[PDB]
Amino acid sequence: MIVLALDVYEGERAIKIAKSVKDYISMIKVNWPLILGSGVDIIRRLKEETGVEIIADLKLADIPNTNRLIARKVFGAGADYVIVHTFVGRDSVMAVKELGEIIMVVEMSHPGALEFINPLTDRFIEVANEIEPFGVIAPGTRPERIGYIRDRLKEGIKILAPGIGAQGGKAKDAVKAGADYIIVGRAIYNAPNPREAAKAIYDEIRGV
Amino acid sequence: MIVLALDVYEGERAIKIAKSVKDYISMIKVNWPLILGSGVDIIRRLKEETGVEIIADLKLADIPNTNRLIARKVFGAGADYVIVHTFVGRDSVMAVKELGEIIMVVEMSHPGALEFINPLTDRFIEVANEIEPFGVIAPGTRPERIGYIRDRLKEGIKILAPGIGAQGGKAKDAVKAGADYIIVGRAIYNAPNPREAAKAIYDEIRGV
Ligand SMILES: O=c1ccn([C@@H]2O[C@H](COP(=O)(O)O)[C@@H](O)[C@H]2O)c(=O)[nH]1
Ligand SMILES: O=c1ccn([C@@H]2O[C@H](COP(=O)(O)O)[C@@H](O)[C@H]2O)c(=O)[nH]1
Repeated sequence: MIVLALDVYEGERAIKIAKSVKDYISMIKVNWPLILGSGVDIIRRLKEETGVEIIADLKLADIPNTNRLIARKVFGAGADYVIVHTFVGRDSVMAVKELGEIIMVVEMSHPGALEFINPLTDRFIEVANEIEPFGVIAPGTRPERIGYIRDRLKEGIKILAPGIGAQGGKAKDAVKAGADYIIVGRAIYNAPNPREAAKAIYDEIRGV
Repeated sequence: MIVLALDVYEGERAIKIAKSVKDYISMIKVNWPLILGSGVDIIRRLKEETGVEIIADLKLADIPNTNRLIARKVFGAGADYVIVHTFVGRDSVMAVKELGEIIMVVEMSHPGALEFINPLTDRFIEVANEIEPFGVIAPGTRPERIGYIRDRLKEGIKILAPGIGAQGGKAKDAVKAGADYIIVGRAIYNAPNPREAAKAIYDEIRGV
């Protein structure tokens, strides 16, 4: 269930960390920091070095034409999934979905998410239900909201929850609430021993 | 003042276009397509080749920590301004502003913008007024909305309007409505003669 969020700038550093924790993860999530620091080709290299699927957390939020230009390049680089915002509207979301599997942001994990996003959660779930993306982003920092979303989201849609570890969210609470994937970044990549850190979360989720 | 939206993947091609239309533009806007295609260093290259200010249209929309990590690399690469979304919250906006000048999205130009963004325009204007970014994004496709925003937006904040040309917006109307800058991409870079296309729009806005 663990999704490693590799938010370091250095590509070889990312590959080293990924290889050391590969045994305990399900997927790797890359964001702009690593792409900016190593080039988009880092996606293909991570997949070849680890054998796991790659999620490109781009938080796409532009007009349809630009979302298309971006997504085609990133899916072309090997991304298995692309995360897109829902607030920019249906047309921008579809421009990306036409190119590959997507994950729609429903509710974010940080404090600022309560200002405009959280108040529209119901509406976003409605859009996700009609579009039917591979999954949606729910707040690992607010497990009660993960349940809220799960209860209203079509069964076939998965829930991925970031905000575990550094942001304060507990892996066990998120899984119990209905998260299918547990996104973990700093708690693993900033740990003195990333493998030991990943194993601890892996054990927590197994309930041992 | 024309801002060139250089949304092509190829760096040498982008530099050629920029140099050919320099006489008629005031700034160059780089988005993810060019950054992905040529690397973030393309920003430094464009500035060295044209001597014009560069806007990094990243539409940042992540949590505070990640927004900082991204802005660090982009401002570090020479970006004079970074575009960030307001929807994600004030904390995410300030994480970027603490590192350099920003432009906040208030209302977008595509059809999808009417679903969630447009209904919250009043609130977004309020946030922009409190943060005081260099400028905000207003819809070149909806001139009447540009004037609406300008009247309620703090005097010192500039308005940049994309959606001119390809999307149907008219440059004269946007400027007349209160846009300080009009962003133009395809109408220029998709043109057989980029310089001629830029000059035509330049003459269109002369004498507002
Ligand atoms: O609502 C969201 C959406 C995305 N992310 C991303 O998930 C990862 C969380 O990393 P960390 O807080 O475990 O270090 C980062 O890439 C962050 O940008 C969040 O944290 N919260
Ligand atoms: O509300 C917005 C915000 C940003 N952009 C950006 O402005 C440029 C418009 O290019 P074009 O329609 O002139 O080709 C592109 O980079 C697009 O991503 C918009 O078009 N509308």
